[PDB]
Amino acid sequence: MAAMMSLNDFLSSVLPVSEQFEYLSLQSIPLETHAVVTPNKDDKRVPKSTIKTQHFFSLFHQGKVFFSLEVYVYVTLWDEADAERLIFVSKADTNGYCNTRVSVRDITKIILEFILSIDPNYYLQKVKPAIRSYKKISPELISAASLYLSFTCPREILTKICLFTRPASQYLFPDSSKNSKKHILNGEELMKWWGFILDRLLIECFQNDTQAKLRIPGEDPARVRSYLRGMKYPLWQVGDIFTSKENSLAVYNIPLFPDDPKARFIHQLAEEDRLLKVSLSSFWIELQERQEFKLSVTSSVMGISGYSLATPSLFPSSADVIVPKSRKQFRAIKKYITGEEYDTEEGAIEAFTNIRDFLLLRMATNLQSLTGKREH
Ligand SMILES: CC(=O)SCCNC(=O)CCNC(=O)[C@H](O)C(C)(C)COP(=O)(O)OP(=O)(O)OC[C@H]1O[C@@H](n2cnc3c(N)ncnc32)[C@H](O)[C@@H]1OP(=O)(O)O
Repeated sequence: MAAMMSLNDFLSSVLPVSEQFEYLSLQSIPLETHAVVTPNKDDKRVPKSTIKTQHFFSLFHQGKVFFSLEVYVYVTLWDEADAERLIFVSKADTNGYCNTRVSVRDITKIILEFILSIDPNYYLQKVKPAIRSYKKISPELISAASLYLSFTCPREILTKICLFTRPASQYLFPDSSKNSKKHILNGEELMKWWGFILDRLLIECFQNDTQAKLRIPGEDPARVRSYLRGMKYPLWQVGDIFTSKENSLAVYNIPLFPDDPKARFIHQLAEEDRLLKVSLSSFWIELQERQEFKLSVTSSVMGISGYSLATPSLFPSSADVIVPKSRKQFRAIKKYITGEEYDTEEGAIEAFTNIRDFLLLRMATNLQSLTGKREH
């Protein structure tokens, strides 16, 4: 954290010179959650705790939202000296209501790099417990006469990035594909768009001994390998970061993320009682063969696993992030973006005006403004 420290610093460095933008950086209160990967009974170490935090970002220009990004950070604790973090990139989207040229690719990369700079201890200082104790008072006692957990871990811990590329008309902006200015990448372009972002993350932010993995489920590895040849990070391989013998059973290896085609298919296997039957190999085949084919669309899975070049030591300021007091408040603010109709620019205007009004009135806070620094 030497040149660029703030989320303001990071966004500004990739946004066009002298142009003005605003951002929403919204964050849930960290909470205890189920392990990312289902534990096996016959394993010698099960996580002490798994802590999950959502970062939701929205970028604005000229009083209109135009981009949003939803990311989940999981800190998995095995002991005091033994921990891992994983950044799951869940949904990125645009609505086409921006009248200036920006690189959404670079905005997306730079956001993840801000996130990579956060000390995992930031999420561990105040954590909502998975099980809360309550004493409930029966109304019978009224007459006519009347806790957060905390943890620590090392700053420099094993860092994972996971994402599933799959194009759609929209993920965060309903009916935005009705906007003729919205630019939708096809599956192949989108896989390349994310592979470019990850390649730069590896080169700018990770040590040279880092695992970098790409698979295209149900497809022969010969296609994957050819593409990887153009990467600048020297250690990309075909496959994933889940591999190895927790047994070959998919359920004890596949991570389970919100709204992810994985989890969705593990859940179908659960309903079919086949969790103790399907190997990782059959998994990737049936994922495509039985579930993902209906989308008629090129999809890929990408994983990174390794150590950051610089020790993450940022605790985001109130400028960097807004953490609502409440889960209801988090949800109401996010829904001003995600519950809007974007078939006209009026949806992009209304999202901005509702968000800024909510923040000002309920939380005495503004959207942050940015002046771009990148020349052409
Ligand atoms: C993990 C996941 O979330 S996967 C799901 C991803 N999200 C979606 O599929 C939802 C729909 N897609 C989108 O919203 C968009 O297509 C995104 C966010 C994926 C990318 O948005 P874009 O604005 O295309 O991104 P960006 O600014 O980086 O430009 C990408 C390329 O498209 C070009 N481009 C951008 N806008 C336009 C346009 N209106 N017309 C023509 N070309 C354009 C750029 O020149 C660039 O070209 P290059 O890659 O050859 O340099």
